[PDB]
Amino acid sequence: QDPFPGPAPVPVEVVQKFCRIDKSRKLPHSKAKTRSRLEVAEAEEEETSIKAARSELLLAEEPGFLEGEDGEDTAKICQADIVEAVDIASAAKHFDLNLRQFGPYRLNYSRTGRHLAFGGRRGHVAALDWVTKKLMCEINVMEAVRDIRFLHSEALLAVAQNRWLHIYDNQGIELHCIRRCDRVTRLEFLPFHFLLATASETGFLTYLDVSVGKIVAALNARAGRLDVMSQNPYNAVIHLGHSNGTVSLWSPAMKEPLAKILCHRGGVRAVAVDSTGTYMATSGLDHQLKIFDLRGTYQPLSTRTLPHGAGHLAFSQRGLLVAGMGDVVNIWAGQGKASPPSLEQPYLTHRLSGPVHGLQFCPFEDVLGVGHTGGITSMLVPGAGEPNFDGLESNPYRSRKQRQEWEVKALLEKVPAELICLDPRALAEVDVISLEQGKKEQIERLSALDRFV
Amino acid sequence: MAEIIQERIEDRLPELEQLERIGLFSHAEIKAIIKKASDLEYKIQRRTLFKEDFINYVQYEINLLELIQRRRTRIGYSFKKDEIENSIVHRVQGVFQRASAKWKDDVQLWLSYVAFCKKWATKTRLSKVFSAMLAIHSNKPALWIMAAKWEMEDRLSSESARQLFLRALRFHPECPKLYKEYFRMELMHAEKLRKEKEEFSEEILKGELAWIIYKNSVSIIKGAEFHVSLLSIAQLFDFAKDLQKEIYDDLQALHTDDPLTWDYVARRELEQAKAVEVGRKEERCCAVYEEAVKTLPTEAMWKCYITFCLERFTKLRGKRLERTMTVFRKAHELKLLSECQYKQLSVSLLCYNFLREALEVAVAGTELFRDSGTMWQLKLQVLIESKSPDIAMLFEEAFVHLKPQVCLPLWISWAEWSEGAKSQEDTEAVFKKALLAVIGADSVTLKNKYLDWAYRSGGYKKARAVFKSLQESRPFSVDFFRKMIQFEKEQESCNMANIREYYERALREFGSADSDLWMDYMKEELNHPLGRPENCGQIYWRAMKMLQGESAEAFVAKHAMHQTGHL
Amino acid sequence: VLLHVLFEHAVGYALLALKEVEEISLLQPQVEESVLNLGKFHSIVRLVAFCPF
Amino acid sequence: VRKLKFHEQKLLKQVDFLNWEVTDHNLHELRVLRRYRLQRREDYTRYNQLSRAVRELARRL
Amino acid sequence: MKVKMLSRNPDNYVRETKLDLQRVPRNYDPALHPFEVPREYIRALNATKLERVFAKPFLASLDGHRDGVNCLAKHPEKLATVLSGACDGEVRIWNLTQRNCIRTIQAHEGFVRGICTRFCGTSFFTVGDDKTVKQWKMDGPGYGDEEEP
RNA sequence: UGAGAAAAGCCUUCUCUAGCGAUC
Repeated sequence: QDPFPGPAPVPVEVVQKFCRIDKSRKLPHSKAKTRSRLEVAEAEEEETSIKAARSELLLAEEPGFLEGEDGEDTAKICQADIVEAVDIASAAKHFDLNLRQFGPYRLNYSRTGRHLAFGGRRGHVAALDWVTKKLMCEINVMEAVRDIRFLHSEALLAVAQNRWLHIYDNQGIELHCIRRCDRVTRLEFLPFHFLLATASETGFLTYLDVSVGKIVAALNARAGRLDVMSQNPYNAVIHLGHSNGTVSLWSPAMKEPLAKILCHRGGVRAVAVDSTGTYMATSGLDHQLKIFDLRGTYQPLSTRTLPHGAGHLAFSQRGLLVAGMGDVVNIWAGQGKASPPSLEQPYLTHRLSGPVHGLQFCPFEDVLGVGHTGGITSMLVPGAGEPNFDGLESNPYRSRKQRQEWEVKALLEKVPAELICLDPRALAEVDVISLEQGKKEQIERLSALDRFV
Repeated sequence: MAEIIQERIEDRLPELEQLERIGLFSHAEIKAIIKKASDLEYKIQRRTLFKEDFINYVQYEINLLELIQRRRTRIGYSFKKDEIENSIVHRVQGVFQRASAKWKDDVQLWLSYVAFCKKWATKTRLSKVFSAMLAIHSNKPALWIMAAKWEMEDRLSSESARQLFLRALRFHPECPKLYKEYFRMELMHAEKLRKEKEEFSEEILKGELAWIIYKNSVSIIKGAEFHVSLLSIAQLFDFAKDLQKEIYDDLQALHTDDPLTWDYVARRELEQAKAVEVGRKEERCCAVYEEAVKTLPTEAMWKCYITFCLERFTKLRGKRLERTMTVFRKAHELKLLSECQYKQLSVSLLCYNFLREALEVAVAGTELFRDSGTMWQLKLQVLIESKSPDIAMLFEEAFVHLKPQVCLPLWISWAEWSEGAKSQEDTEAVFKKALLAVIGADSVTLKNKYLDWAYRSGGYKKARAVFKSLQESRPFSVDFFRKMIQFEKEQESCNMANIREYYERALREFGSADSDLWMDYMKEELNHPLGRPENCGQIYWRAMKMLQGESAEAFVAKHAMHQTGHL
Repeated sequence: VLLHVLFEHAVGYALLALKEVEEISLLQPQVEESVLNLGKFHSIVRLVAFCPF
Repeated sequence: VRKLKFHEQKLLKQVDFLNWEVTDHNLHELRVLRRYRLQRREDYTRYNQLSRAVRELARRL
Repeated sequence: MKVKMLSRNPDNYVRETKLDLQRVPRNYDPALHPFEVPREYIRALNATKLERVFAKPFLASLDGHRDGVNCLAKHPEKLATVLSGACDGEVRIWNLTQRNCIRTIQAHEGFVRGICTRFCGTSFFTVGDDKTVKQWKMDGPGYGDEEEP
């Protein structure tokens, strides 16, 4: 007589999020011994997913939002209006450092969103905590600087100087000067492999294992100057743009690109892919912004013609896309629930003091870092960052003992170079041809005068 | 870290989600509960542990249970008790077990656990809790008493409670409290069986099973008070009056030569015409007392009989008092009465306006104890009320009798009488003799009354001469200097220089410890019309250095209280 | 291996209960921490009775 | 970073961020820089390549 | 306009005291934890390597017999007591915890071919080539007296 | 030995023990 008899139900959609079994296949099994194992496999998967569905209540934060009223357009809303209507905590995160004596700046946030490091064209190198306004180090290397990146924790950062590649501590003391990596223009770090991928002006892509200190691969792209590069965090492959209009997929194991994708009628100047690995964003000389579907189809989902050129691109963790055109930035936002960004009308606009030279989103905050000739600015972007973070993976609020314990766990785990492929789950599949080769060996052990002719 | 905490929160999730399904609690309430539960969980999983954290956790869970219980009745939903209520109860039981394991020595935590088990837990859990308590805390008979009490009044099991009592006696063979409660317990068992027969073995129904305890307990504990104590519980039970009769008869025969037994027989006999009816009862009780006197002539027996007569007097009055003198004279002649009871009768007589018997008690006391000065004071108060002209004789006799020099109340009393009915020169003569006799700390009160007399008998000039002589006899008090300053204020002159001169002397003696004296000095410079308030800067500076320890803090607070209007 | 031990002390008598122990390798470098470390000792041994003098 | 435990050291042997002898030869190169104060790292390399060129000619002759 | 930005309360995310331990929120989102197959494979491979490092089966060796061991019998009630029988005819009782020999008896002449322990554990049975079946007492003989079946 | 040698103040990286925690 109790009005509701059953136990508490869980939403189907959240359960489907924690599922890794291909229900699509209709594989036949006519043996009971196979049947018992398969039913257990579904039972183990079903039980584990359900517990995670209930655990959604543990999540405590909510993503930001920004809507106009009475038909206001969000494009014309400026940063000054936002700072006044937002609390003192987030208002302190917006600041504009003005350093015009040195050249245009390239900025990189750490994987943990607490630290920021930047490098100047004329030779200014500095790393700082940006939440609190403290300066970790400030040095001036005599040569020009083309790129800067963090290596895993904030301790080490690699600077792409004029001649070779250099390694510095967080306190400014020089450690390594790698002469093999020469005239490199772009740098990017693979976190879970401890591989640093370098693109050089001479046309070579080089991989370095920062854990052991050995160069695993040095590949000749065979396309001339290399200036456009990005990685897919889900896929771990490297994308390389060329003046031909093609983007090449690379892995350290192969000596030839995994695939070539023709994206533009002219030269490509930017490439960026989302965290989930579903979409790619590219821009080129034909002033077209394109969104590509990386789940097997490789068709351009969205297209738009622009007055100026999108020099740089980036994605947040919620799916927002920002394009840096001249001295103006524009952010496109969409619902993102299994849909690409909608390029119909931009979400926010802002005009910088100088031309844009670098864009990147903070990992777990609603701010955007823009590097330009005038200096470095921090915008406020409501709805861009992921609200809830995992404590054992990336804590902004972590002590030293938490950090040094975490690093060894990642080092005990390090992925070999050759396992990088287009499918991150390719290790699950059985190698079909070796099955056939093995079966070959298994088989091996187991009228009247016409006759006179 | 939060591995165990996360396990516990995911264990706590299903009942919260069911509560959401009920409609009892809204989703925001569930979020707040999860937040506070995580905050409290982080407290009790640390490497450093405190009892306050366990108590806070238990209190939060109890408050949540009460809130749920209140809301269910309003909603009217009574299903799914097991999913929520029992889950919370097991979690609280685990917390209590861990806390009790950490702190075995704390009985108060054990009693909190017992109370929670009574309120919310199954009776078998409470049985296990009592067993665990009695395992390590067997040396406290009160715990055995509570454990046995729970069996009878709650579980209604008389036999199980008997074994808990019987085992308790082997651990504590000499505790009288265990015997009395066990004696009471069996008589309770008799009442249950008597009502049992009415609703529908003969020997137990008579109370024989309790009578066995009485004989054995008397043998182990050979005391008069204990045997009388067992009777008190026996009278409380109406049934089996023979049991009360049997024990009462044994009181006289077995217990003799002790005053308490004879007294109890007397008070039992105690238990306008009705006033006469009271009268013969008092005589019958008295006759018992003399029968005890010839059998037992010890001193202790007498006082119970004088105190009996004293109580009847204070509570017709003439007949009661006529008893008092006759028993007083009889006790006095055998000299057994002690000093203290002489005073008690004497003061009672004074309050009832009877001034001829009080003299007899006073005179009788002095001849027995000539050295005792307190009864000498008692005699003096009698003659003052009597107004007899023998006051002068009394002081001469007392001081000759009092060989020790220190008789402080006598010295004061002589000063009081001499002022009333003697010349002023003799009063000064008495005071000067007193200051010679007493040289130590007792002179403090002597000097204060000397100065007060000087202002009354003389004027301001006379007080000045007395103050000048005594300003060097070092044992002092602050009342000596407060009196002198007060006399200066009342005079019309109010020489402000003399005001400072007295305060400096007072601050020289008691400045190290007296915060109030420094405060009073500062207000004089302000409020007095002749004062110089520009000295207040220096007095505060001087006050800080001489004051030591806690007095330094009090002066600061009082002055800060003085700057505000609260004073 | 559940067994009871009687320990006699100047303050009184104590009765204790043993839950589990690795008997064979007890006198070994790694296993000896079972009794030495206070936390691990509390895991395997409890105080069930105490009667002081 | 932290001092590695006994079981950790076996699996994380040859892992050292600070010393990479095979790839850049920094430790041996440092001693030359300090012993004779060389302002720029380029100055040492131009010396090193040139010395090799002299050595090649002597071997070939 | 309606605006909100993510604003964490520091007291939620930071411990209160030096005595307290750091609080760690956990998110089980698959997007935050990629590479689930390759990451777990390395942990499994490292697990097998560790097992090979710590594989140390040998514990101790007991000596004292003067001829080859032929029979063994474990004691039902106590883990630490075993019995052995050698070719010379002697039977030795061993204390496993102390790694020494408690008693040595000359049970038979010639080989001993079998030893078994009575289920209660106060006696054992031995058989030798002298065509005899002998029962003995598990408890050691008192003081210095010689043992008898 | 040869980032010459000698002294004071600020950050960074790490090492040892000793309690503490595991009793539900």
